[PDB]
Amino acid sequence: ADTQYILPNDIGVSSLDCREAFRLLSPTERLYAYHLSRAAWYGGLAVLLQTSPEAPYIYALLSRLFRAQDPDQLRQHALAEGLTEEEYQAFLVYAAGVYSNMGNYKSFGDTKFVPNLPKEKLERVILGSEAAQQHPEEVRGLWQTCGELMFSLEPRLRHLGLGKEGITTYFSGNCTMEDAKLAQDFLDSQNLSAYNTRLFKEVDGEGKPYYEVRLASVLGSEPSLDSEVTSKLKSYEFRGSPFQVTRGDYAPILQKVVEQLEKAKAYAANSHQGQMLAQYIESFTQGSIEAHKRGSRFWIQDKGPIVESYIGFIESYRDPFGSRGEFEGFVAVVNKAMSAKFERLVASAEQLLKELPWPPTFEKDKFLTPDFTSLDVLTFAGSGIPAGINIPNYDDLRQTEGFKNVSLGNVLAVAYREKLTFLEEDDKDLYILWKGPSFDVQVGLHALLGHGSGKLFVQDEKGAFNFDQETVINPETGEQIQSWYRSGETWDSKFSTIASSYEECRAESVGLYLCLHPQVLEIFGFEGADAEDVIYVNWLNMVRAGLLALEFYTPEAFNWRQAHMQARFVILRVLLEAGEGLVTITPTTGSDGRPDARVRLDRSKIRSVGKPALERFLRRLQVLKSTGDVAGGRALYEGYATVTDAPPECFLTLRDTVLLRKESRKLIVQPNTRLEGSDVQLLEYEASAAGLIRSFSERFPEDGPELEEILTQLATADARFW
Amino acid sequence: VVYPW
Repeated sequence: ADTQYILPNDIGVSSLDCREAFRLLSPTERLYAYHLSRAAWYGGLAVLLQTSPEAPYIYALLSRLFRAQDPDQLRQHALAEGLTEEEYQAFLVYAAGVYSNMGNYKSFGDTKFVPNLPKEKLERVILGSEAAQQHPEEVRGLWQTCGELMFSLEPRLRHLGLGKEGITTYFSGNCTMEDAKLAQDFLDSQNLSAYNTRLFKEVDGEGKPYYEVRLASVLGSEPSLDSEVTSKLKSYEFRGSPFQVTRGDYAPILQKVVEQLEKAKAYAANSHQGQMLAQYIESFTQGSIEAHKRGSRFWIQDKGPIVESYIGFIESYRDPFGSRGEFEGFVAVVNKAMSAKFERLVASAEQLLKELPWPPTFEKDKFLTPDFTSLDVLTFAGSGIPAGINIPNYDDLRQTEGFKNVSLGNVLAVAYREKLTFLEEDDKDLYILWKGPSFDVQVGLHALLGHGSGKLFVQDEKGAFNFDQETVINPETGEQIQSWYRSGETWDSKFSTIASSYEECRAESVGLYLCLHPQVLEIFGFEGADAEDVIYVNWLNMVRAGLLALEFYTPEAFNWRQAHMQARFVILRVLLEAGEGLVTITPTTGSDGRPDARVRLDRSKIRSVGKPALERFLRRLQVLKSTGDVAGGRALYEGYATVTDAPPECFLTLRDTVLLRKESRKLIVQPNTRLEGSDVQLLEYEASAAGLIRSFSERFPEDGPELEEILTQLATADARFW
Repeated sequence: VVYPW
């Protein structure tokens, strides 16, 4: 666990490749990508504030440091100061790792990381630097501030979480889960969306806590403009404890953002963008979520756009509670050639939903061709760059009108035999061959029928429903539905901690399930000597992932650090339970002599045993999701998600091997867009920590020290919570 | 909602 918290100097780095796709765009489309890229870039910094207390200061310090001297320039100083190269290089790694993750905690696994190097040396490198001979006040006023927490390994700072265990800036420092829950119910009572809000608890002389629910908006509480949020800014009372709904969270940043978006408007290919954008403006201005909802609908009402875009507080993964969303944004061009091979899958999508283990009344009421694309990414702001996504994240819309499916094409081209660990010399062959092609399948299904399926049972205001009660029955029980989602209630608001992992698990499982279908393979051009292989490598990869997931599980807190990995582990356990020698984990020994493991998946037993385990599973998951049954959902999940040393596996003992063979993910550098006035051009870098540093130091040529200054301030304001 | 690489 020494290296759990550091980034190896040899970490792989790749540059997102988009040129052609950016070229084909005529100037109008171009700028219409441009300003969105810049807005996204502007807003993505708030992730520093949403990640760690010391993050913003770090970003400022780094940006300045490299602004004064680039990697090659600062190198000479670093080395001259007595640093061996292998040290400085590790520093560069740490900076790039803070840039890509928009913080000092990994977007994947939510674990802290520090520069690998003696502190006393970096003190030198930073102080003796050119940047410190120019503004010697700042460098010391920062280095003294964020210096330690940069390298701090103290147990409680290692992972993310509420209470004494971890660190989260979504909440104040004194908040426990109890608070997230209380304030949660309080949010659903007034039906406030938890996405854009943060909870800050405070205490007076007597031990009575008061709660500040803050919203992210450009305009803090002041004489209002007469919007929704207007009437919503006031004091409330909840169960012997006070509540206050306020706004103005990360204001100036969103100033910049709304700017760039409005600059985006006039270039819109149709009314849809030009308006939905404005809606986003409203949302990031008033702090009104509904405003984002509207533009979220418009965004699907728009189809087949040359340039695809989106932004907001969206994915809820990194909230210890699981409600509040992490800000992001993206602008990417739609590739045509690879999209048709998806649109196909959309055309025949209708049928498949009815192949799911639950009756048509347990599934969404109509259907759609919401969209499925292949996007070459230009700008993706925030902590990470997903392979594919299904949004907007509002379920209600998913059933009523629709959603969208997004397969990013050029991220793939980036991520692709001794590192094949926990496989066999066969296998890995098939793995190398079919991993890439199958990837598209698993993603298409995950996105389309993963979250595309399912239906929520909600109680509308009046005692009526969104469905017909007397005709609906639970196949597991046989009774008539006794549970549902009532007004203001939502997936995250109920399942919370599990909601993300649970849902993801469902999606992936449907992935395998339908991956077993001849049709889908015919869509991806797989059959005969082909249709085997791909399927196999897919399932095999799923079980293997189930094994690797151990790394992201914290036994001491009995807590999982990720939704996807945890879900994968769960699926693995289900398969294991199916038994019949279909799956095996063997405590082998690697050629190096150290410990090791080999995952053994009998392929012949796939349909005879595994499938049943699956559709039973899916059946249960769905069933509990429709009625929104948390008791059964958890009991069924946290049981499956439990990690112990019981044989004939001993996951507690395996986890160590998983950590020894552990991998550290690579970094994806991103290109910029420079404004020439009447023209715009693209700025690309090398694939390396250095290149990425160069990408970030050039990211904000105009306001860079201004933005740095902001982050510094916005941090200093809330410094009293941690 | 995200499916990672």
